[PDB]
Amino acid sequence: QCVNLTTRTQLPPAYTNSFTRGVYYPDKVFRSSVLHSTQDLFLPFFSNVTWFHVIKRFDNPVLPFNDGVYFASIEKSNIIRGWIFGTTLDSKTQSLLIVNNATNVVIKVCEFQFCNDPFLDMESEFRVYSSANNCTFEYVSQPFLNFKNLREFVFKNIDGYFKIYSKHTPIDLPQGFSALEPLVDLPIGINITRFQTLLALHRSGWTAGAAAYYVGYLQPRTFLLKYNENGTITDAVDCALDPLSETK
Amino acid sequence: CTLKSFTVEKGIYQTSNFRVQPTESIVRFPNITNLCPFDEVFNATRFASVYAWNRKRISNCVADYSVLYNLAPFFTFKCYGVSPTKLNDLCFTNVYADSFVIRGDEVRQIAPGQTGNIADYNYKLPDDFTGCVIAWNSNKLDSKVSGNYNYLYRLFRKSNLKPFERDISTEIYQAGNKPCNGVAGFNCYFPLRSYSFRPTYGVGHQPYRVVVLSFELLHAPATVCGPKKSTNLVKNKCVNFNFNGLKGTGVLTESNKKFLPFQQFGRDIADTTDAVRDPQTLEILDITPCSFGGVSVITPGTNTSNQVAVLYQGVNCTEVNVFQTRAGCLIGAEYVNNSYECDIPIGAGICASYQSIIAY
Amino acid sequence: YNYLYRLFRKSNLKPFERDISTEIYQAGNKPCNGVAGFNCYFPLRSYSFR
Ligand SMILES: *[C@@H]1O[C@H](CO)[C@@H](O[C@@H]2O[C@H](CO)[C@@H](O)[C@H](O)[C@H]2NC(C)=O)[C@H](O)[C@H]1NC(C)=O
Ligand SMILES: *[C@@H]1O[C@H](CO)[C@@H](O)[C@H](O)[C@H]1NC(C)=O
Ligand SMILES: *[C@@H]1O[C@H](CO)[C@@H](O)[C@H](O)[C@H]1NC(C)=O
Ligand SMILES: *[C@@H]1O[C@H](CO)[C@@H](O)[C@H](O)[C@H]1NC(C)=O
Ligand SMILES: *[C@@H]1O[C@H](CO)[C@@H](O)[C@H](O)[C@H]1NC(C)=O
Ligand SMILES: *[C@@H]1O[C@H](CO)[C@@H](O)[C@H](O)[C@H]1NC(C)=O
Ligand SMILES: *[C@@H]1O[C@H](CO)[C@@H](O)[C@H](O)[C@H]1NC(C)=O
Ligand SMILES: *[C@@H]1O[C@H](CO)[C@@H](O)[C@H](O)[C@H]1NC(C)=O
Repeated sequence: QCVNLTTRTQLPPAYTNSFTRGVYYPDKVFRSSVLHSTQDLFLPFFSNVTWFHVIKRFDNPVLPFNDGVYFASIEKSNIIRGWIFGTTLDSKTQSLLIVNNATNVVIKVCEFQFCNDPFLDMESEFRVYSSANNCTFEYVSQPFLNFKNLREFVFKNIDGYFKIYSKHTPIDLPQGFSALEPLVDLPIGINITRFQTLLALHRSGWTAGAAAYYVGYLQPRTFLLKYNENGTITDAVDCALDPLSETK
Repeated sequence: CTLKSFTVEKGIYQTSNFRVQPTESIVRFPNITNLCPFDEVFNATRFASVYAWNRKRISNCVADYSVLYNLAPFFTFKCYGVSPTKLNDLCFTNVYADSFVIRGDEVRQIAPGQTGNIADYNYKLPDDFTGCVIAWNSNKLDSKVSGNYNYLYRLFRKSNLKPFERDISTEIYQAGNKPCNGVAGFNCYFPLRSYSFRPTYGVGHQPYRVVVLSFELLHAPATVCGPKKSTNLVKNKCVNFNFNGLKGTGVLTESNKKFLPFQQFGRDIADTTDAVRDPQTLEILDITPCSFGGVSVITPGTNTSNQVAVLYQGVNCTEVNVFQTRAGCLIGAEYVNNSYECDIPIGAGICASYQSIIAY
Repeated sequence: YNYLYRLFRKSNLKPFERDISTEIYQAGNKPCNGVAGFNCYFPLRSYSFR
């Protein structure tokens, strides 16, 4: 089942500064009191990150995945529930679905016939896809989840492995440092080139709760990571940002 | 041996390296969990007929086959193209479980290159089939005194079956030239015939339940990989460790390092693996390298004497005429509280001389 | 069927080592005691050359 939403208000998407966000742990190796240089897919410091709002604003475009995605969510009341990944987003190819409904976190890899406007709607109405024919992988996991919450996620698709890095912070984007812990290592082995986030409506037509999300893209670069005595990343240097950091 | 000479001049020579030699091998892998649903395949109450043979795909789990061997009723375990012993070692991308019921003398037909009713009309294996076939008697589950008429097979078909093909069609087999038009009779036969199982039959006609495990490898990462051998963990001794493929030699001691829950291995300043997390037990263990030291030999000339003293550099004397120096432990020389000129330099103000070998 | 190969052995051979011992192999936890049965197979099986 699909429902067209015809009550949107036209507005261009915004842009803002990434500051020092988007950092994640490059590997599963503990390090204590050392500085380590890594050449990985990272988000540049002070980069131009796309800003979308949910307020009558209902921002659900479909964005190119590129080599990696940093997703930031300034969220309260848990409107944002999941993501959709794939190449063509239809039954022709195979797509990955990440959802967190009211009870449990579900990860599916199926050939979904996705709606043009997929969304969630007590919550008892689910209109995301019309069909799922060939399902090759299922994974059920723990619950991942004034504006009060900052949810940071990093998605990578390297060697057919889809890495989800996550961080939760009690809170435009705040200025500070927060390393993203690796959350899910997913063995999918499929091509991903385009993604779309899933929102939840509130029904009383419909009303959109106050939320904001940010989309940034990862590029291959070197970071100098600082590890404390407890193995927690506290600071990083982008070697290609400015000559001072290059010297560092 | 180190100096490549039979005469050694007076002095101190770094000759060898004290090492605690490895005694045992400790190899560990993660706990065998997320068990593949073989209980739903083998211990199901009700299988399917051989014409509509039931296929279940098996992926993203750990498959153990020692479950099957511990039940004495599973009489036939014949396997082609892979070792039955290496079933827990060699591992595959997908496992297809095909379940059906036949009679006793047709279990032979479940093989590559065989002919019969079941092979050509009901269930065909390819000539390059890599997998196992398992069969067992099921009189107590599939035979009825009035007769079990819920098990069917295909006796008539226009052409032979391709490998791993099914045919659930009930179209009337036309054996002649007159059109059947859906009505049976002469030269017009219903293709599905009943396996009327009864408990008083002979052994070649008693019902046998068959599960065919077919293993395939694709370009996908092979996510069906069975149990990996794990031995007990021994601590505080220099053993050969191997965790998740990562091998080495070291002393595994308790660690005060608080790992974050996502971290497995640990590195120091010099980028050497010095901390690890055991796969079976979520405890943190330090891998202290085996107690290496430089063995230096303090000797006078061989013309004078053959007595030697051994200096273990940077090794405490309790971990190896025993004297403790800041350079290390000196064994074979007796400390004298008198002070003389330096003859053989030891280090940290300590010198050795021959008068026995004395250190001062 | 005159050509036979050793399908089963406890350990790998050494270089230039020949094994002609026609002893039974224990493929499971249960000992075989020199008698064929479940997971007790003759080690030497013949090729079906056609
Ligand atoms: C919601 O709107 C979209 C876009 O207008 C609809 O998608 C199109 O539906 C027509 C129906 O005939 C198809 O011919 C087009 O090919 C569709 N476009 C795409 C890009 O797929 C969608 O069907 C609408 N939802 C419902 C329930 O009608
Ligand atoms: C971000 O991009 C938009 C258009 O893509 C541009 O107008 C804007 O100036 C950019 N901002 C920065 C800080 O580069
Ligand atoms: C992935 O898909 C894109 C288009 O959707 C295509 O251009 C690209 O070649 C694909 N990559 C692989 C490895 O299949
Ligand atoms: C959430 O999704 C799972 C998977 O589809 C489903 O089993 C569960 O019932 C859903 N929860 C609710 C409240 O609908
Ligand atoms: C995918 O689905 C279609 C229709 O549901 C089916 O015909 C096709 O065989 C499926 N592909 C595989 C590999 O099973
Ligand atoms: C490291 O951990 C200890 C004990 O858990 C704590 O006292 C200390 O403050 C931590 N260091 C930092 C920088 O948070
Ligand atoms: C079937 O039941 C037996 C009964 O003891 C049990 O031991 C076995 O593990 C079960 N599963 C399989 C796959 O045989
Ligand atoms: C793993 O095996 C050990 C061995 O006793 C057991 O104590 C432990 O509960 C198991 N599970 C985990 C998650 O460590």
